[PDB]
Amino acid sequence: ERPSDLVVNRLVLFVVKGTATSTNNTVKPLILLEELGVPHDIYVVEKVSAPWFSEINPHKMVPAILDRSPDGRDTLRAWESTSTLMYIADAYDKDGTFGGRNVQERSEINNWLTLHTAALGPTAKYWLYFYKLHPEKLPKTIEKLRSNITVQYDILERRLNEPGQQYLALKDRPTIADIATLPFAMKSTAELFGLEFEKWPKLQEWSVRMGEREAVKRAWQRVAGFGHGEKEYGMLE
Amino acid sequence: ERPSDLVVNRLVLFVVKGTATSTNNTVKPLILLEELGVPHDIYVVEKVSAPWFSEINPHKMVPAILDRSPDGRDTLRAWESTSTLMYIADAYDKDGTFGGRNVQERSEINNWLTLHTAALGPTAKYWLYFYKLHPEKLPKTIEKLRSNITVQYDILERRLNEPGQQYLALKDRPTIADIATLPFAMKSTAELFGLEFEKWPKLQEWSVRMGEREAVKRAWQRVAGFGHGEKEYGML
Repeated sequence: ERPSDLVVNRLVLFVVKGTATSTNNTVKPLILLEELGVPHDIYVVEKVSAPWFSEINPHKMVPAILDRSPDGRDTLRAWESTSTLMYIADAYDKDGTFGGRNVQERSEINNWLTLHTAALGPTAKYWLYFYKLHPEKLPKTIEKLRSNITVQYDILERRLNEPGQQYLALKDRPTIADIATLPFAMKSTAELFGLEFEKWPKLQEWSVRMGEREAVKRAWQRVAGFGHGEKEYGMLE
Repeated sequence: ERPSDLVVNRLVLFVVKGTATSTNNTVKPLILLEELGVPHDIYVVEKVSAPWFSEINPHKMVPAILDRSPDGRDTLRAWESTSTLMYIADAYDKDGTFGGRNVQERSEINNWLTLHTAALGPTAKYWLYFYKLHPEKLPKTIEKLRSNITVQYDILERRLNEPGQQYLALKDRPTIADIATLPFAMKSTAELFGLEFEKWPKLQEWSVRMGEREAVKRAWQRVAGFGHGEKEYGML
């Protein structure tokens, strides 16, 4: 039972109204879409609890993607921020600029992408849940999760102090690993966790380097603005 | 400083001595290796805190993989159980039996693989940490993680209640998504969580369906035997 304005004529990225807390995952696919210049629409979901949405993403969160298959026979879906980067890379990164060009590049890209998807990503998600969203305060839990984030930063800092290692996965250029990691390893997010981001210098330098890319800047401007235009919810134009 | 017996002639899988609790992630790549018939060696790591091992996996955990590059010039590494599954698929699953043959198959495979990697996987790990390993016991934290596990089992159950959906990602066959999920979605794990696995019948039927496969049974039998043979540690 789909809304009237939801049509998949191309890649549709499902987001929510842009706030300080809401954009950290939805920006990831948006960065890669801007990097490759993939033609896409933005659907701002009013309620992720709406039954029509759980059909797209059964976990009932954003970002989510609908896009018709290469042959046009079926409608593809991608949900979980890591899964949306992997789909966009697969479908639109022809030369593997962000997805990797051979087995050697992909081995590292998947190591560092997966590290974020399994460690920093969920730890930071659980930190924020118990910090704000949980009905009671559990500071012993919150302290241990904060302590685990410093161990993730330690591992990222270690990697970026290896010779000529400008980016997490590859030495030469950024990848879906770097895009997936950035929003949980930059000064604004470090300050939210109550950490001094200066304690991991090569990680901070890397965060600034990624931040100065135009595709990242554009993604940050756009994701903040979604649902503050005259049309608040639904497909945007 | 590398150990003497650590030579990379083929794919080397890093494991620890088999117990009930130290095999749930190392079995994942071992299942895929058995499925595809990939030539490999087993290196039983005595201590994952060893400096030489953190040069392979900086997370200081098993499973990890060292392999030769396809050209044979260099040495690759794969760490985290999900990345080991992606590497093995990338390098050896050329026809895409478990990795997916087209964008559409890989869209759903990566969806259900990542759901495990991002949700049930970390949730289960954090439940187990606070439940056993944490110095103090935090019941409200333990109860909330267990509650999130039940929500994950709900999502898996719903998907397996869809018409003809015999496996999580694809209707027709099991993929790396199914392998990554199986160890955290079977009765023994449900028993451990304190849950009646009979509550999710379609998920239970799936767990049995996966458990019956030859490669899954060989993998479980091997991962329980590692470091209980003639050689306790190092290359077998």
